Amino acid sequence: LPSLPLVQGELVGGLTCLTAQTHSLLQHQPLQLTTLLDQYIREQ
Amino acid sequence: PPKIQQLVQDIASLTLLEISDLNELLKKTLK
Amino acid sequence: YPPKIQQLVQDIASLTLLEISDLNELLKK
Amino acid sequence: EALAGAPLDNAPKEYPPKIQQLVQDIASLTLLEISDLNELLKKTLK
Amino acid sequence: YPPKIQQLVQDIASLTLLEISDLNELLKKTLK
Amino acid sequence: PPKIQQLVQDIASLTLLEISDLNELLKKTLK
Amino acid sequence: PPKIQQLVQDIASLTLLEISDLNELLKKTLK
Amino acid sequence: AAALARLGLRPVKQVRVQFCPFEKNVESTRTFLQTVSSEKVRSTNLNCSVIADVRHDGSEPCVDVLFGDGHRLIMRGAHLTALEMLTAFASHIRARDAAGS
Repeated sequence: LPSLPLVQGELVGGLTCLTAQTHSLLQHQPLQLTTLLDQYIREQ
Repeated sequence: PPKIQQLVQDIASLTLLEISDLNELLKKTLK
Repeated sequence: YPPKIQQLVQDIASLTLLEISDLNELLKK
Repeated sequence: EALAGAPLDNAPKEYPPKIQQLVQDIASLTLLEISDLNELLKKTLK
Repeated sequence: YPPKIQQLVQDIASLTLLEISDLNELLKKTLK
Repeated sequence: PPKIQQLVQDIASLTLLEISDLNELLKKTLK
Repeated sequence: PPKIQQLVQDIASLTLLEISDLNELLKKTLK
Repeated sequence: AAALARLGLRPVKQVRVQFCPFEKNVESTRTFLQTVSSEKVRSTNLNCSVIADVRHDGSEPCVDVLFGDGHRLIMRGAHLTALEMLTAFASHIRARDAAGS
């Protein structure tokens, strides 16, 4: 088992994961648009 | 607000079988 | 996400700037 | 008043009664209420 | 701040080992 | 802006079969 | 579809100096 | 320990002493482990070894012995006294020792 402090750190990460769930679904639009803008410069 | 407050009442009421599929379901559809 | 809750997320998207800021706080973390 | 018996290695994991009871209560609470609770917990750690 | 939200802080904040990890482990399965 | 607003409303309303055409162009036509 | 074709034509017509404003919104306003 | 120490684990190769300490009927096997694990008994043949594993599955205690020419011997402690296991075990290895030489 890892040290006790380490397990406590995982709990802090879990809180962020809960919010990330809803954000991840919304995060799909920005990610798609960003990738496209870079590809155009590469083709040029 | 009058919108996010109701967002909660749905999740807590969802059955376990529902919730599991939802994360895969919407991600697979809106991506 | 069932339709009932998909609608709620759609409503959150079409929100006022002040309420969007409240939503942003959750998104920021 | 007496310590519980050790579970068999093959037997599935057994969880204390108190832990199981707490899990049910968290689901009932709203995310907004949970969010307010989460903030206080983080301060205690640091 | 409310009384019910205070109670949950007492239980989770301080416990023995092999206890805090078990409580969180069940929650992860329920969320997933 | 007005141009961005129109695009958002369109994607959500598009049908499965029709969205596939969008996905095809970006991954194949532009690659 | 009719909507998608309109978007492609708009980007190519915009000038280099003006396109900077459109990109700024996505990277800062929506983030 | 003394008795077996005089004989020595010469023709043996390995031993196995699986027991669940929580189970009540493991007293005989643990007593058997003490004798075989004895330095005097073991030292005789540094090459020879012993397995005294431990589990908590509820299996009845068992002792399995590995030899060379002699076939493996398995003894269940649950219904065997430590002395009978030791004396019967010593008799078996003695016969195997005669067969080897």
